[PDB]
Amino acid sequence: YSGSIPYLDGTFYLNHTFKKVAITFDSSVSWPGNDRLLTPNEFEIKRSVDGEGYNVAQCNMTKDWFLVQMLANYNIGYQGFYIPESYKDRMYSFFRNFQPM
Amino acid sequence: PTHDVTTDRSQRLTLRFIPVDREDTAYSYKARFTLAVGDNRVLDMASTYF
Amino acid sequence: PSMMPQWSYMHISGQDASEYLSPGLVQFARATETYFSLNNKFRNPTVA
Amino acid sequence: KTAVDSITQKKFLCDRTLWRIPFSSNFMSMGALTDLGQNLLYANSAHALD
Amino acid sequence: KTAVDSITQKKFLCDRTLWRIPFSSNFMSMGALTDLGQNLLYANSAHALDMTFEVDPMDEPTLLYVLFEVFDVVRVHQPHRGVIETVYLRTPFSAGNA
Amino acid sequence: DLRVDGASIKFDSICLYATFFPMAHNTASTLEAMLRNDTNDQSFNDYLSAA
Repeated sequence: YSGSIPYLDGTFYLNHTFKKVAITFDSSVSWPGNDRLLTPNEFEIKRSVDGEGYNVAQCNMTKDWFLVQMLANYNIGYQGFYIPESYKDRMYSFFRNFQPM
Repeated sequence: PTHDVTTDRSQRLTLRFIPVDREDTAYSYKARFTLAVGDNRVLDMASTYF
Repeated sequence: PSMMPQWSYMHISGQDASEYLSPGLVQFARATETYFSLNNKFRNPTVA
Repeated sequence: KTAVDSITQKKFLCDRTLWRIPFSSNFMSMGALTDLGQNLLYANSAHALD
Repeated sequence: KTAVDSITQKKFLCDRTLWRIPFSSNFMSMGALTDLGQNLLYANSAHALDMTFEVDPMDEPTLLYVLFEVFDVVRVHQPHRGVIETVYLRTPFSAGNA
Repeated sequence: DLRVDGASIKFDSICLYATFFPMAHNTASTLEAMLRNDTNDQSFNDYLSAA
């Protein structure tokens, strides 16, 4: 093969294919843990029908994942969302590349 | 800072509140809420939207 | 509206928040600036 | 005037970015070591991850 | 080589903004509160105002839209638990005046 | 004029959202005690500001 090699160049194009991920320590824990999140046992990134209460930004993204990503990228979210400044958001950010459809 | 910021006892990050009264008229509807902030918390209003 | 006059009450003129706060609160606001902003909650009147 | 009966479809696209997750207590980036790390796990313990 | 006698017309376009006039002594932005607003003669008596506008004519009814810039502030107080009080002050043209 | 043509808009459900910084209890209680003193009140302006 000869096309662009994501594992080296940085071009990632398959992100939207994840349903959820669960973490567990020592066979009986849960690192998010402690009734922190709406769905405390694991993170939910997209949903089918009934999760029509928990979606944000006119798409199929659960609120909590939006919150987590906003925080961990730009420490914004405990004071209401808005557009982070140009300097603090470089090319490989999370908010340069968001697209709802 | 290792300590004295985050708690350790189970407390939720996001809260969702149901209306307790909805009334309807052909050109406007009125919705009421009983917001509740317990002790040992501070809520900044910038993060409340309908 | 009787103990202190109108303008100087709502911080239309007078002294900035760096002065009229119980210095414990100033200490605190300077302690957690990076992860919990507060400075946008107090006027700081200017006058030419 | 005589459009068909419709249903709706929604999705998103965020190529060219990394799905990350921080190892902190409140998901913020307060420094490059992280509370839950300096806990050092009282620099003495052990675990396996699933 | 075959031009015609011509006249020239000039105009401009400045949509999407407000025309301003500052209430300063020399039209500058020297402070959030202007100096003339503190001038004694304007703060120890009363006076009546009269404005006159001449504008371009148009053939369908319109409105003249005027914003008097003033000070508007609110102070909030929470003495005990579950009690909140406020004082709104807007001046001049304070609540209770035309 | 959209009244004539036949546009319509119906509301079904409505819920309210809020978020809390899980601040450690001691620091939060210190803030609560400090912020009720009648000389640490809140000021607030309103950009446009005018009548």
